[PDB]
Amino acid sequence: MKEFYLTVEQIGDSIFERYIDSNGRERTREVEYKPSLFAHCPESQATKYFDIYGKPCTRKLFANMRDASQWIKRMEDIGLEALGMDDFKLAYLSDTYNYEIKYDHTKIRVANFDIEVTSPDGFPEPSQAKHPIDAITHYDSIDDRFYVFDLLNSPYGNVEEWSIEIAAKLQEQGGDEVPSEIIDKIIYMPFDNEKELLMEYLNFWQQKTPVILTGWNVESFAIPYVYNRIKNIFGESTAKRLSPHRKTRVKEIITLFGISVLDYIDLYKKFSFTNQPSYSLDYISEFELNVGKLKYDGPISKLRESNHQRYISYNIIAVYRVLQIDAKRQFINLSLDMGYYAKIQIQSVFSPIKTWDAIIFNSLKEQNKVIPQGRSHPVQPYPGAFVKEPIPNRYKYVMSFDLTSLYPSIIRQVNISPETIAGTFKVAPLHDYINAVAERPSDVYSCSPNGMMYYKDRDGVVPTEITKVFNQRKEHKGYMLAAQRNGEIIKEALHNPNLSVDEPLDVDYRFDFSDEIKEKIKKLSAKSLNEMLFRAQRTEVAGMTAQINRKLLINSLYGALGNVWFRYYDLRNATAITTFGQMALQWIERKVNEYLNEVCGTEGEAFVLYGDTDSIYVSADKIIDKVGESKFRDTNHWVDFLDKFARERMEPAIDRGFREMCEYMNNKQHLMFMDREAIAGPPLGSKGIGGFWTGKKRYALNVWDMEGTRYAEPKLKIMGLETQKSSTPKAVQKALKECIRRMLQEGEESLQEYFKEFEKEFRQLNYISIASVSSANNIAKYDVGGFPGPKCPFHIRGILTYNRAIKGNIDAPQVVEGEKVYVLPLREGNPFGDKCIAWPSGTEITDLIKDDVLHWMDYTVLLEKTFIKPLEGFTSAAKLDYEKKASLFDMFDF
DNA sequence: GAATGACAGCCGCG
DNA sequence: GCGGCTGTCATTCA
Repeated sequence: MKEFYLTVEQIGDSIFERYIDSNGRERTREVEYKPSLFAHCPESQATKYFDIYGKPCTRKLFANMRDASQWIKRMEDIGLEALGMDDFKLAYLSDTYNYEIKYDHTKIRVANFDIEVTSPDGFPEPSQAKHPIDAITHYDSIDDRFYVFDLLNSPYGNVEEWSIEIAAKLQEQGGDEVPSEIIDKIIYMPFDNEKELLMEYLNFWQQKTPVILTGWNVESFAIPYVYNRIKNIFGESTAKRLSPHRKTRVKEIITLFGISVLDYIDLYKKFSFTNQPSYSLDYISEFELNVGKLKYDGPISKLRESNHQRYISYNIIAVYRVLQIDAKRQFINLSLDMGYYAKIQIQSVFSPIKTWDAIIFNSLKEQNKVIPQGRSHPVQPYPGAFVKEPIPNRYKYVMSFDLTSLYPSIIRQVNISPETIAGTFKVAPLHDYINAVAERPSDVYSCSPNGMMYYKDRDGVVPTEITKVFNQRKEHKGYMLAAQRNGEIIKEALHNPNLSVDEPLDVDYRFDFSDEIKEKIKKLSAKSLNEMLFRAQRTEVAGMTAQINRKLLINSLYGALGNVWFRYYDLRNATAITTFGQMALQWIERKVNEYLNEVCGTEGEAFVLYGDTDSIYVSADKIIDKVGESKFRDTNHWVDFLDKFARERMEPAIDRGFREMCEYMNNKQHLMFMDREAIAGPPLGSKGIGGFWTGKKRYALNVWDMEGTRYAEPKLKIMGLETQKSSTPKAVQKALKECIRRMLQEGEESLQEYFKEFEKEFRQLNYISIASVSSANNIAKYDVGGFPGPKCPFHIRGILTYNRAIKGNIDAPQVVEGEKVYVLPLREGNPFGDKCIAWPSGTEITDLIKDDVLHWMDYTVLLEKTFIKPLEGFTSAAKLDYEKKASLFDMFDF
């Protein structure tokens, strides 16, 4: 196999690398890497090297990396650009591995681990690591085993060994229900004391040092803990054995040289794009697997004594959940994939600046071009996306259209790049350009409304670099589109397979099956066809990953581009992009309004009701009324109608218009393409209103079709309203949705009935479902002797009413800083001395105050403030009454 | 970023 | 008091 790297570090004048060699065994080597950098030279000096601007550069090969850095400092001290890749690990990686790297994930040691630390006095700070580590479950992907380290004796308890038979049993039998698919993979190791345990762990770690270290929150707790604990008990010298190169750096995040840490909690917050209200392994675990972490009774701090059997099983299942999630989401793989693509240390996968730099670097390197020295830049804010102010109201029929990959496309269309800047032009006001009344900026260069002018005669580095990715995206998606076709020509080729013992043919499922190997296949045994589709899958699976990676770079490029720490950052350019986009969305709004006014005979009617960055929402009321609502059989009939109107009437007008704008700004290439996204309206023959907007980023639509796919039942698309906020009490968060559903699909009368009913039934709801949820920060900065200080928030003042109601109690759950807290208003004259009273979330109020809380809680204020207030918000905008007998005059200002 | 809403707290008011 | 506002927090949505 072709060698590939595992980790790379720069220690002094040496590069330390862990890699898989020719035979496939893990190795480490120290290399006195000699980097090259470049300085500008005169035209005379012949040379193959040039900077992105064409100017000639001379290669300077150094004796070692320190001289390289030293030189970069003198160049700065003089005032002359020091060109070249300053991050030598990157250069070293680009040098040692210049060829697409094909990696064997079965040879990379990927470790997931979690520890347990019985602490009776509050969360155990990793920096103190003041308590014993009573358990460690460390799963190793290479051995595919769960190595468990159980501490038997601790200042907090001596316990029996953990039982595996018991762990295997069911809940009802007293077992811990550890899945049978890992039950034989566990390796238990109990110890007499923490020292014997840590030293054995430290040893195990040396015999199986991780390459990829993951787990839930390992970078913020597990690692810093184990590190500090070992450091405090044995020497710091010993705690360093945790690094294969014996080196560590304390940022409290311990960085271990020679290891890549992809905290799974961060890999989730990155590549899942599913903003969740909580990031606890339990919450996220239920979400992805419909099963959470093991359940136990009492407080964790007392679980090791009370039930050490469940304690150890809990630690094993915790590590196992993460593995399951990743078995689904595949993020570690995605990370490996992307890291080797750009030739960077896997952890850099988290950095777009770092990722793109390395990609553009290796590309320009292949052309003997040298990259610019990254200059320092003031962080200066510039304009961003355009968002229209919607007229608050109900909207019966709406169709939205989305510009595809807007920002990367604008980069390509205008050809925006640092080295393709060609000048500027007098900038007229942005509206003038939106209406084509401003003077054509230039008929020589490709322009942008902010005043920049780019060359059209050359391919900018950024544009070229982003286009390859777009192409590769298309390419791979192409491959795995065939892995599909070829999927059926093998899936049904097994429903009626002859009985001829043979072997699976040799075809490239990336490319559609030919006839020579299309029917020659639908006549093989059964032992082959079932393998025929094993290759069809693996292939397809491969496609998805590359295609997903490509999509992630494309969408992150602008991120890097707008960042002042990016090598190609340029305020002028960052602004060319966003302003251009700003013009695009409004110009096309102008066209859509014009086209629809003509094909409707109306005059100056505002069809586009809303736009946000790359989206426009068009009202279709008129288009529907042209055909007369009555002439439609069912709901599905008009949904079909609008779909066609869009595809054969609107989209062509759109392209035609965008096509005009391209010529107007003299752009290198027309890449502004729109897609019809949603189609919403109320159920035909119903009193439903279909949709409404209360303001920017705040709306709800009853959608029937999204990008072509027709739903069985309409799906509510709600953006920004309280139903989407986690601070809203469960019961309310679901009644508000029911209110919106009744409004869009059923109408005012339906809504009013639910409302009345909900009020009538509010007090019968469980006090936790109707409690607000909030996170407490600066909980101390606002209290003075247990009381609310100056500018003290509502949830925080609340916490202090809880504190001054349980002060002097250790069996009562404490409100820590950061974590979420339920909040509730109390009637005046309550024993707690204040308006609100919070307490930790996910828990029930301590029974020592509970009965009085359930008593004094101000249902009225609660209802009004969390339910009625926000609904009134929705109903006002939708011109609806959630209560019969309401006055029309209320909607007027004085 | 471009934006929104819950709340605190300081006006200006016979 | 309370509309008008300004600043602090808490949470979403491109």
